[PDB]
Amino acid sequence: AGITGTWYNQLGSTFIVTAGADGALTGTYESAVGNAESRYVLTGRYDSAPATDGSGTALGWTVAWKNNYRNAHSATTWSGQYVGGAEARINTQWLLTSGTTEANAWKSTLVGHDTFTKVKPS
Amino acid sequence: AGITGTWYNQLGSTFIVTAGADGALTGTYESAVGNAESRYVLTGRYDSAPATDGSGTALGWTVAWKNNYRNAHSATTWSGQYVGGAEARINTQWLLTSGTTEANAWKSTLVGHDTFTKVKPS
Amino acid sequence: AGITGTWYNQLGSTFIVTAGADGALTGTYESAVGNAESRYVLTGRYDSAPATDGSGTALGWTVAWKNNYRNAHSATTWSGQYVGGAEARINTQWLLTSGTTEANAWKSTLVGHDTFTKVKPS
Amino acid sequence: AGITGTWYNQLGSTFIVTAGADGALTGTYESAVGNAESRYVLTGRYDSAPATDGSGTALGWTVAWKNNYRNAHSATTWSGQYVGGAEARINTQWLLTSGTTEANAWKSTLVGHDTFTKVKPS
Repeated sequence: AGITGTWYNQLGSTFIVTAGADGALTGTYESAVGNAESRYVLTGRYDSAPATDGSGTALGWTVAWKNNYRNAHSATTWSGQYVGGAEARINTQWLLTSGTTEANAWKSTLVGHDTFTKVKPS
Repeated sequence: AGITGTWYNQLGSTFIVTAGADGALTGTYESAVGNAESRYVLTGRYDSAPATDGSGTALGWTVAWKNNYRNAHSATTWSGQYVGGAEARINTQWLLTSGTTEANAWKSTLVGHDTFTKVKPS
Repeated sequence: AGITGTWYNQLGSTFIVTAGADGALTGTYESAVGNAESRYVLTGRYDSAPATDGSGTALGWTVAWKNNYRNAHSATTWSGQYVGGAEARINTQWLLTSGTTEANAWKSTLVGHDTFTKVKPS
Repeated sequence: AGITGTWYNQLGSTFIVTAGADGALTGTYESAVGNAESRYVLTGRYDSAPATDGSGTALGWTVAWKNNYRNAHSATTWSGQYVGGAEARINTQWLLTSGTTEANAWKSTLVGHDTFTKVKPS
């Protein structure tokens, strides 16, 4: 239940997600903090029966960077865990793969990390 | 879709996926070929209008490792691209995050790569 | 050299490095509290003539986790860039590979990130 | 020592390394099939007392992509393990960080993998 809702990364990106009872993640990712042409479908999965020993809840999701307005020919996956409580966060690593020719495939995939919180960053 | 169908990685895993018209990926991932207790839901996204310059098709998907037989409290995301043709492949990089305590979060995420082909490996 | 000297990550590790004139990094990495038994040799390379247009200085280094007190049969590489100024930092992503059997090689490599600053975290 | 010597990746890059008695890696990396302009210093570390249970030998090294001829303002770290025997290999994953502005730091780091063998590929 703690996953469903709006999350903000450290750079101002926004995503809104619904965590389904059986493990589905569905929602929208906005690469800005207020822009229509910047909204993309996201889908993912999470552990719907996490451990109760204080461990985080494992999850992942994907955004393909095509919407009705733009197509970057690329897709980002986020892999991480949800941690609940007063300082709730989703801590993630991500991979962003661009469609490339075979010659350029070696440089097709960027890697980074995002920390999502329930409140916007300053 | 050249994407819709069954794919095998180089280690004995398989997945079956349907690529929807507007960019959905839906299917099942089987970590051990010939073992239905190792089948898990997969969901993801792909570029439904890739570039016309011979570039690959960017995609990503997630598997949370919970089914009726197992809960590993973990999730893997695969990020990559599909290349069509006689030697069709999905070339990926993946991130496997386990739910952990805060103290153990530094070692929560494994990284690797998978190459999927339409035919089983050796 | 803005790189030469002592750096602290976000979690209580320290390293001291000398940046040589032509691009060598040499020094010691201490994973712990100020625990001498957690000190390890580090070696790496950096760009000794970075672009002077506000770009960071690319660098990388390796620690093999063997010293006189410990052998974890593993090694971490950090890849990142140095950013100078009042809020100087070395922003990195790392890969930690453990020696494994072939059967376990798929889970041999952890991935994460470290931000190093010239002052200790709170 | 089985690490010392010449290794070839899957794409026609070459490196020559000396594994020192107490864990040093020193050598040269050539990204091409031949050419002094494409040769760069490498330095790293390896586990000089690996397990004897059939496990690989953990290692890592860095190449900063500056030599007397070229400067790409970037550096690659390889993290992996050496496996000896009739099919000796060094199995790695790598991170390539480019110096960037702060605005572009999110896309500073590429990730991939290399498999090195003692004999050239195709």
